[PDB]
Amino acid sequence: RNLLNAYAGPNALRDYFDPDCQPMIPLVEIPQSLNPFYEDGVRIHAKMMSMHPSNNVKIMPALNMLTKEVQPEKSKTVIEYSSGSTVISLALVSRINHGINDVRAFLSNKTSAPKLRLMQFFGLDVTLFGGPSQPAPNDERGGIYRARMMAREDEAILNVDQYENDANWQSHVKWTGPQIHEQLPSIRLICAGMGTSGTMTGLGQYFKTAKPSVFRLGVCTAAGDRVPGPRSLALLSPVEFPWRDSVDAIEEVGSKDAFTLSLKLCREGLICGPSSGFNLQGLFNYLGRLKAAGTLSSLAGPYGIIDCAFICCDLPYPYVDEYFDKLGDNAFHPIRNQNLAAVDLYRYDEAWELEPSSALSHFAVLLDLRKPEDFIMSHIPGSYNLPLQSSNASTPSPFTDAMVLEKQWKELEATFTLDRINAHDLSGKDVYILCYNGDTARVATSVLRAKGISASSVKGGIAAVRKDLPQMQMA
Amino acid sequence: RNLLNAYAGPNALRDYFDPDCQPMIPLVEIPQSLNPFYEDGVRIHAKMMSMHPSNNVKIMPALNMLTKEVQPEKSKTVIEYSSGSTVISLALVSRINHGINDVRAFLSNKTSAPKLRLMQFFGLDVTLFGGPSQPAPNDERGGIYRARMMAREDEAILNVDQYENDANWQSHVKWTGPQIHEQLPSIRLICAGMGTSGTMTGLGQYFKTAKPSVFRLGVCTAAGDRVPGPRSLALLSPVEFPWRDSVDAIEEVGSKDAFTLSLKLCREGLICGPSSGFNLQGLFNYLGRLKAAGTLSSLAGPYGIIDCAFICCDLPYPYVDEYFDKLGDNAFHPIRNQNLAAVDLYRYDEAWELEPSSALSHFAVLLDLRKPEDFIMSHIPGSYNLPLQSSNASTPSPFTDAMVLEKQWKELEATFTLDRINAHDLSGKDVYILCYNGDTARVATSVLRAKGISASSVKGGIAAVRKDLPQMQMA
Amino acid sequence: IPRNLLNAYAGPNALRDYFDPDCQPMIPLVEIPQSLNPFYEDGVRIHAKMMSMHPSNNVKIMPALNMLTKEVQPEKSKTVIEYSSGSTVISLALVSRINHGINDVRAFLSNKTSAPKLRLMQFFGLDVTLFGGPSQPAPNDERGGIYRARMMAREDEAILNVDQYENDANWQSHVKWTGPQIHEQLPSIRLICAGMGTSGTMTGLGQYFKTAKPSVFRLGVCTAAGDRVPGPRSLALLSPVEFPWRDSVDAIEEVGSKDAFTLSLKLCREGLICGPSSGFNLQGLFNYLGRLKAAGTLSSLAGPIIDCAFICCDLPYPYVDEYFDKLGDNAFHPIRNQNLAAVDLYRYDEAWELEPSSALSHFTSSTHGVEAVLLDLRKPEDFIMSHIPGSYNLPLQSSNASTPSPFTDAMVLEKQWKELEATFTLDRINAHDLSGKDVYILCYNGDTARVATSVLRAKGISASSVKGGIAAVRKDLPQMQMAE
Amino acid sequence: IPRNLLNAYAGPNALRDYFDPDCQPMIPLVEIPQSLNPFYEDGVRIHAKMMSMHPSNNVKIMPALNMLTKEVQPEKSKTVIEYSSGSTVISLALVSRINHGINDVRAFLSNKTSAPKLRLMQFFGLDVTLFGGPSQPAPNDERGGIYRARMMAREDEAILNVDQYENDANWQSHVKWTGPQIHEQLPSIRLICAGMGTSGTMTGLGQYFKTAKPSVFRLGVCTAAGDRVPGPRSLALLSPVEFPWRDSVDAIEEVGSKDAFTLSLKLCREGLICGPSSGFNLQGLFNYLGRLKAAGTLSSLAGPIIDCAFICCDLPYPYVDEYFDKLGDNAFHPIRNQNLAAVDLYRYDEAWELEPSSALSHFTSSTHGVEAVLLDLRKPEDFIMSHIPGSYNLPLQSSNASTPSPFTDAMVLEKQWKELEATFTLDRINAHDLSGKDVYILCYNGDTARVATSVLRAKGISASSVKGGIAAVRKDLPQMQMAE
Repeated sequence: RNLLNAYAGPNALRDYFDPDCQPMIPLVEIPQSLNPFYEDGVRIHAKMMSMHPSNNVKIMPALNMLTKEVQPEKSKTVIEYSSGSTVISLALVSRINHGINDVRAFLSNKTSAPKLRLMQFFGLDVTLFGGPSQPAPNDERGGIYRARMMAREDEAILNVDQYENDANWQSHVKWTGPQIHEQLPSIRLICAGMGTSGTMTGLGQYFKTAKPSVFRLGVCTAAGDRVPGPRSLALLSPVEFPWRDSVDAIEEVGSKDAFTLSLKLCREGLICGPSSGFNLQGLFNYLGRLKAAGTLSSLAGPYGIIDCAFICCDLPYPYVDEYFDKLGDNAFHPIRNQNLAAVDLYRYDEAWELEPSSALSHFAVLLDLRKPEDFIMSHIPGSYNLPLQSSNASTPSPFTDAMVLEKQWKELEATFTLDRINAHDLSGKDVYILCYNGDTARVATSVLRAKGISASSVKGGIAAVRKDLPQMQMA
Repeated sequence: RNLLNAYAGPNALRDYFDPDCQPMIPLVEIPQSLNPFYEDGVRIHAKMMSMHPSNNVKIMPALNMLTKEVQPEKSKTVIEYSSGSTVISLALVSRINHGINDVRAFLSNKTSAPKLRLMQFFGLDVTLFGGPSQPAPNDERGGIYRARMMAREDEAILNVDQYENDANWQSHVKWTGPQIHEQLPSIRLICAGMGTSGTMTGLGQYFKTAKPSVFRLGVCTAAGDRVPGPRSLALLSPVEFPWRDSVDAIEEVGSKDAFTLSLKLCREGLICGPSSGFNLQGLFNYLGRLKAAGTLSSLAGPYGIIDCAFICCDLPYPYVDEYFDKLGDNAFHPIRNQNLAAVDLYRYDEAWELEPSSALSHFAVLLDLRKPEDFIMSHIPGSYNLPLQSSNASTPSPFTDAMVLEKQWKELEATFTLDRINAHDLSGKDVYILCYNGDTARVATSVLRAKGISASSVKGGIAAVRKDLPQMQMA
Repeated sequence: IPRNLLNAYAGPNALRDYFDPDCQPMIPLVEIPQSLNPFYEDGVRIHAKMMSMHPSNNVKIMPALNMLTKEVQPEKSKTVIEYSSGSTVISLALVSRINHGINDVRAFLSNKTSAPKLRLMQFFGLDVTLFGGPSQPAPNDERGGIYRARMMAREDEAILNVDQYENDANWQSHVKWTGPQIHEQLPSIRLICAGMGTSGTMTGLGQYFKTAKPSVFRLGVCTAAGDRVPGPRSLALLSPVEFPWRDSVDAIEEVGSKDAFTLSLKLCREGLICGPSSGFNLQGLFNYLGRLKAAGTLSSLAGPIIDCAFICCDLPYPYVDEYFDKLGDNAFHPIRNQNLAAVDLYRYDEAWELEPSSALSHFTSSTHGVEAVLLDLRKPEDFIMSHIPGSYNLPLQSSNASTPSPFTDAMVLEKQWKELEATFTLDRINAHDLSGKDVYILCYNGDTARVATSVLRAKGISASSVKGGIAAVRKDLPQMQMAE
Repeated sequence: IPRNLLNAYAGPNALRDYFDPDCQPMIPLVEIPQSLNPFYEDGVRIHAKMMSMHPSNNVKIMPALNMLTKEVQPEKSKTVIEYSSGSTVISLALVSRINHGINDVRAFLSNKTSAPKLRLMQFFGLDVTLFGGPSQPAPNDERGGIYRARMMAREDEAILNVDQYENDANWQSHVKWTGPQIHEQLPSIRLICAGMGTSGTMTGLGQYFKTAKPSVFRLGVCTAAGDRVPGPRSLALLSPVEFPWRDSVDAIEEVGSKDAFTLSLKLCREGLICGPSSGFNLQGLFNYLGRLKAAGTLSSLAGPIIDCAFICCDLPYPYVDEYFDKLGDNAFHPIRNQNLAAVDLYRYDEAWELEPSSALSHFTSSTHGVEAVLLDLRKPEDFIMSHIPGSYNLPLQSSNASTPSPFTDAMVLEKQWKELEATFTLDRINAHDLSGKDVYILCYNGDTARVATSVLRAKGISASSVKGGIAAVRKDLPQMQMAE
């Protein structure tokens, strides 16, 4: 393995993605505050497959299937139906290891728009498919069957078919398994959610021979629910992988618990996606079933601790919006001064704000935003008055009160229409804004600059020019 | 260092985030196809700070500043103004290392909504601030000044102040520097974009003493432009860090090139955010300036190769929408069958589709969606006819043609109104749908189930019942 | 002097004589009933001069006739231009063609004139030009339309502007016709009342009665300062005019618009069809009589009874919408079946309703697939039990076996017509290929089937209903008969 | 026999005698001009019976009078109910109160009756009930309103339904009045023409003239199958009625609606103000005369000239909007300044325009901060050069020193009024604290300042303008004088 984690040469990217060459995928024990069975002697370790450079667990099937199925100088296009993770990993490995840039992605039409934009981001050619979002591999109307049929014709087209290619689950027998066993020699239970079942079958078949005492717990999505990644128990019946020989028990977990635990994991420091909390909740449901039955101590080793390892599949960033939909507004701190998110949209440049000596030197027109009676009493000679209802002498600063910033910016935007700008002939000349303290003036310069007017504000407003330049006659 | 990358015990998360305990942050040489100076003997290596478990470069200042500034049993709240990355890293370290769950985030009101939702995701208390999105630390109206002033009162409130705390740039002297030098002993040039300038100052001050021959290149945002992370040269004038002694040259890069190079890096396998392409473009601009001047060979070592290292700061996932706004629709493959993204929104369950023997056994009402003249000629006795304009005998399958799926699902949704459902008394009984081939029927069962009707389809439609059940009289 | 005793006008000058106030019968004068005269017990009799009963329907025909007769130059005048509120220039257009053969009549109006009233000018063939600024400008306001109209007739020798606001022939027409008619129609007159807009009507009545029977009281009426009613004007806007109206009135009353429309509404329902300025004139008379009665000097107007005459200026038909805006829901009976006003919008033909034997014969004569279809709107289970072979079942939740006729219950017709419109979308019409075929509608009720024909016919579908529901064709259905 | 020679009606029965066709002058008969008679050269004279000139304004007053006189039972009849298209039940309400003191008149109408016509029934005090189904149902259609109205009078002893569709007193009223009047008004009559809705008018004219002068041709007019005009009906819907209309007509013409409105529009502009069914009747006469003239048998109608009389049924005022929908842009003069119809919506008072010395004295008398403000609408640089001390500068791009008066250019008024409305938002009104103060407007032009006063006054701001622009106050500004 690369001890320095430094990769150079013409094959740096190849070795960087190589599971045997890179450091082993991190295995981190979760904190005690998140483990409700800690006092019972249960230790839960998270295999952060999201910490692979590809950021998803699908890089192991993708690496193994492409190495096995691709034909040199005979494969020019890769097609695959996926829920997102596999086709991203295929897109990267096809270019890094096989020099193939034509990767076509088949996804359900009901997949979220952020998930869809992420597919285009990685250079994928996406085709949407109606009907079931998770079609059976033998459904002739689903993308899995269509991708496999498009690969039989045009021999350059390759469909590795993650749903029924043995190289899928064999990748976890080759890498994911032999890492957890060495990282956790005292492992008593391995847990993984089943999408294609490749992860769980690989882990289950490996631990079937290596340390047969390890309990193998699979997690499926509850009937009628949906979690990105795994599938329901009904959708796992037709699959031909030996998952029935790779599991010792099955748990069913819903989507609300999955997103809840995923959120709890990310704030602890283990940044992982919804299916990771899905897998952890499945482990919680089984551990509580033995504790309720009093048989939890049967999984313990010579020392009373029970070492459990569960898979964390990907990062939660593409799913962040789904958390707010599935979970309530609780467990999310509301945004303070939320109204500002749509009422101060334009940029501010510190070069627009000038000292009174610098502004009056150029004098080009000068605009005064104070009240008309305050303007009559005293103002800079030669300046135009343009009052505002939201701004008087006693008005608090815009940047100290969220509402008056909402009022002043709106009134400034509504005041500087195309007719009023030409009414003062502001177009094509340097405009200087004057205020009481300069804060309203700086908000005004952010409105005018976005409209093409070369506006500038005087820091301190009329209060600064009187003290900095006492000799200038107000009149 | 943890050779196995396995972390157990009560301090597993602490050691997992520890830069000295974890494996060194990966340093990967970029492919030749992305290096336009490869033939000139230039080798560019990417320091993937995004590969830290916190996924951003700000974990080094956050770790170092919190260790230095926090007071045990005296600090209960952490407040900080940031562009996003720092306050995420502060939120995690405050809980992992200091048991502080009250972290308040000050951000500009003009930061994108996905970036804002990510702040709430990590458990942050966000306050929006108007005015400049990147305020000067001495701007009394900006969040940097306000956070520092709120920390002087209520001594439990802590503001580490990344913009003027020396522990910021010192963190990269302690970790980021001593890793790149060991990972790349032949390094000739180090490159980093300057936001708080902590990364570049740390790298510049370290290489100032360790291997003084290394050229130190800083990158700033072009005037008037904006890149998430770095700042402009104008905003770096007032900062008190010794960045002017840590750089040997300055480059200015715009936002379009930043997002373009970041996109090119992600598809190569180096998944990093916009500021990473921003830093790489700065290196390209300086290398091309020496090649145009013919002085590029002055940076070469004994062997003709020039080893350059540049920082990759974070992941591009929170910025994915900004790529489509900044970059054109080119370099993005358009979504095929895009119309399906809003015209087949409801789920399909394989249990709803039944064989003809299973459906006619229950018979509860039976619905036939064929044309009325096709229904008159032959239909299942006892069934109601409900024709559709978008479906006749010659109509292609919905799942084979995107437009007819758009037509049939719409007509089905428009047909099964509340009045028509009660007109056929479909409420409270098992409804079975009949079609020509069963495809339109399965689209109909996805419309009715979402409306509360326990609908089911017959696979093969009327064509299957006649062959599977020949003895049933049609009439 | 002699008037048409047959009210029959023939020859080439039939139109000229028909509009002549000397040829035609006198403008009718009618005593209002006691139910509208609150002072009838006090001995006052109030008579209405129905100027609206002239062939032109407005009081403005008298000055239009007199001004044009005076100002027009035959063989030389070819264009008439006048600024008015609406009634004057209509009367000018009629007279310009009838008496002078002039068709180029241009109307200068305010830009704030209501859209219904603007179309009425176009209806009578007027050339309307809108003028910004005050709708009722002073005659010397050089911005207003009164001044420019007077200058365009000065600038050109062929353009004529009679100027109703400054021409003496305006009020002189009432000294010639309206006054003498009322005097002869009511010799015992003791008070004459009229509103003042141009003041022409009141100045004429006041100047004539000043010498002819000087004992008659002359009572003008002006609109209150805040109000405005069509026709007259307020006292403020009566200051610039040069007509001797102050010498024509003995007192002036101010009346609001609500009282004007209210009383004008009460006059039409009595049989005296007249517009808002008519109730405006009568209200001024009521106010002066009431103030005089409360003070006890009501006997001062009498001779030995008090006969009062007031002017009714035009018809209310152009103003109908204004009555509902200015008056309340009271004195207006609400619509009994208001909901039906937007739920049966389409027509019926009676020929669409066919006898059962006739309809079923047409459906069977034509081919069932290509030429004609039959729609059965009953429940699906009833349709399965018995139906006409070859018909399509389109059930409606609105109709049942016990549902009464939709034309006997307003809500049933509303619900049935709504569902019929909601079910017969163009997608469903094409789904059954109803386009271009003869459609026959069978239902439980049969009256519901007629509603279906109206809905289907309005879209282009040649639909027909079977008279009587499923009951009329029970003799033709053996399956239905055997289930009894 | 004797008619009111003074057209003056007094006493307690003034309304009764005013509506009496025997007391009042005969309904006028007027020969249409040659410009409207295409066969005038052939020796035909066409006369219009202006039934619209009755005090009720519609032909339906004759059957309403006769039916109620026959059917009403004094001291016993207290409610009148009738299904009609609109004109009949209005005439019933007037007669029910005038002749019988009955105010409970309920009108059964179709739900498809236009909203303007529905308000006209409420205007005359009718109780309107809408009926779904066919708007013109057969009298024996038990769903329609004709049948239920006839049964409600059968069910109750106090409810009366005269039933214009089946009562002989309908057509008998024209044997009594309309026929004899036309016969005496036109003794040489050789053809009588009228449309058929209830067929009462034509049956009456046809039955009377059948015995009185049997040589007169009787020509009915029906609406074409596809068209419909208010009043008459098509031949198809004339089948169920029991009136002897076939024995009353010698020929029947069919006329479309477009020709009806077109000819009716040509009759009003000639001075014969009449509605669409009147041009409908005249078009049927033109068609029969033209067909007869082309065949060469036009001389067959003559005696030794051909005198033809046709019925004019009502006034066009309720139908004005329909004319623009059915007719084209031709024969309608367009509005000259159409753009101004929505860009100067508010009024002016003339008192708002003050002389320069008067306005500046008011502004200086009151306190400048609390009581009054002055707005200067000139350019900012001109305001800086010279202005009234204490005034606020609100420049307008629309106005300049050389810009003409907005009331002399329609686009200038449009732009200036738009910007004035666009600049004087309630934010700007509060920003200058204009609320509750006397506002004085100074501008380059002064006429532009009046537009500002109209805009400001309509919102609640007590604004006034200085007569004359900056030129009228140049003598009061020393700085301006010294810059010359």
